[PDB]
Amino acid sequence: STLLENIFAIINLFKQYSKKDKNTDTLSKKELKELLEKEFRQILKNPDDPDMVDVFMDHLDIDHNKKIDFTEFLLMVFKLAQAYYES
Amino acid sequence: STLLENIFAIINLFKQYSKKDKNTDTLSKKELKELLEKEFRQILKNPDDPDMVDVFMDHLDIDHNKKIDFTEFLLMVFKLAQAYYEST
Ligand SMILES: [Ca+2]
Ligand SMILES: [Ca+2]
Ligand SMILES: [Ca+2]
Ligand SMILES: [Ca+2]
Repeated sequence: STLLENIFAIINLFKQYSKKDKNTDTLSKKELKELLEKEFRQILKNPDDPDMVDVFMDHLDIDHNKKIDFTEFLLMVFKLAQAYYES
Repeated sequence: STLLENIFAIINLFKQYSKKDKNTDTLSKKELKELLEKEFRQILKNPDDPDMVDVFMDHLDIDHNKKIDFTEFLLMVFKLAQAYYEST
């Protein structure tokens, strides 16, 4: 409804999957896959979900530490936003 | 709510304010001012002249065309998300 509510929702969404393990401020490969399978599905990755998790991990992981922090997550979120904006 | 609903909410929020004039795809100074007032509410109705729009305009208007496009707007949203991720 409000801009702030949406932002908190994005934050809580990320933490739901990131805090699944020891590394609570980042998404592991499996946690991302979990996220990619629920919150946005055939919408985005067109999931052959057992197959194309790896390519997406490498797209987002721009510092190459095998984990997806919130910033890297956000960059993807706002790319989709920027992309969907087309009417 | 899903992520995709929140993304579209942010998109439609920008649109409802950007289309109040003939420049549908950008936010004017007036349109921007109303967005900031509604979305970021200064409860203390005390104005030592509050220019939230002018200071924001300088920060957000990268190309200096005195309009805020969606990408420029998303920069604001990006910063807020990062900040409140520390608050939680
Ligand atoms: Ca994790
Ligand atoms: Ca990383
Ligand atoms: Ca406009
Ligand atoms: Ca501009």
